[PDB]
Amino acid sequence: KVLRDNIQGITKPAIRRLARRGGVKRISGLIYEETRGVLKVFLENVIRDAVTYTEHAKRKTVTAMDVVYALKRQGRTLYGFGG
Amino acid sequence: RGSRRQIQRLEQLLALYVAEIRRLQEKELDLSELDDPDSAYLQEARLKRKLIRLFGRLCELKDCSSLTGRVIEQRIPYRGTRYPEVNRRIERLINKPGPDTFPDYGDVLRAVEKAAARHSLGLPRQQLQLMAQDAFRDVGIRLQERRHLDLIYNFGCHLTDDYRPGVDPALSDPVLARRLRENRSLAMSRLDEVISKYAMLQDKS
Amino acid sequence: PHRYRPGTVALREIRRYQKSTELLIRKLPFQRLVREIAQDFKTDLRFQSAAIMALQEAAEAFLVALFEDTNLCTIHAKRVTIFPKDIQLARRIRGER
Repeated sequence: KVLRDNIQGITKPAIRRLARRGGVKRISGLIYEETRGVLKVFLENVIRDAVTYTEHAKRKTVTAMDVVYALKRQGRTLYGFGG
Repeated sequence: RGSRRQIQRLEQLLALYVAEIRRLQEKELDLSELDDPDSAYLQEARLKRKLIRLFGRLCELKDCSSLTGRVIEQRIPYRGTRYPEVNRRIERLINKPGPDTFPDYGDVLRAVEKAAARHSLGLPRQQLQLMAQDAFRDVGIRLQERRHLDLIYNFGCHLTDDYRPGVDPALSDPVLARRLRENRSLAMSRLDEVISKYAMLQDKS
Repeated sequence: PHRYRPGTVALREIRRYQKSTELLIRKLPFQRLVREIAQDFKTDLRFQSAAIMALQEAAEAFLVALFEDTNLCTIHAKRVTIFPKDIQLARRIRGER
């Protein structure tokens, strides 16, 4: 009845360490898939904004500056950066 | 006091590593490169590790500590209870060095209990619990703040060092601003959606 | 105490390099995740390496803060295991938007 999911990519112990870095010592089975999912969604959000800036500048390369402008629009994570 | 010549040699090497790190930071990676174990991103990471090792060796040679002025090196005081021993144990708990220092309620409560039993303060269980809860709340605020500042004070590289929010292209192009506003509505929904999706899967199990 | 200040490199640079060594997600899977996402947008997108770094530093901070919030809302004499509903609830209590 219990099953082990496959993945390519982000390993269980990295996720355990991220949780631990937040003070969380014990996480359930769904927390792994959730953490990968949340990570992917956050990255999609940032990259969607970043590429909007890139296309506005008429470039094909997403620059670190594009990513900064995007990140500032994602709420508290980078709040206050640069001033 | 270390050898002046060797210090100068190692500092030259350090500057070389920095120049190469900057070069790699500016490389533009296509999709196949992002799939490559030897991409500029990975080379850069290896080189940073090499550089930090060399920096540590230079600290050794100059008889210095390994500190770099990180915000997380700043001590967070706690004097929130009426028992200086409890305050001591909590303050020690939250100032353990490194990037992983963040206790849970259990850690704080354990610190309060241990300080109480060690110094025979004779505090009853519910007083200890309330003390731990108030302490946990206070230190949680301070830890999150210290991490936030460490992040924003140490973010990016030379390519983002001239960033300032008043230069945001969106401020002078309403078409761009409109698109970003649309993006933001979508982003918030997507995040809610994933959080809620796994909550729902949990409530199906 | 005693602090080393290199003559050839500013400490702020050193600090950022050190921080980069502190990341927890292996960089190869990270860059591959960015690739997986980018593939959906445009086949011809390139990324500055420094942009990938900014993404990773920010993303790890974002995940960790989700866990910090959950932690701070979790008050029990006996340690429990964190489930999705705990993340969700904490996010509603002290999290974003």
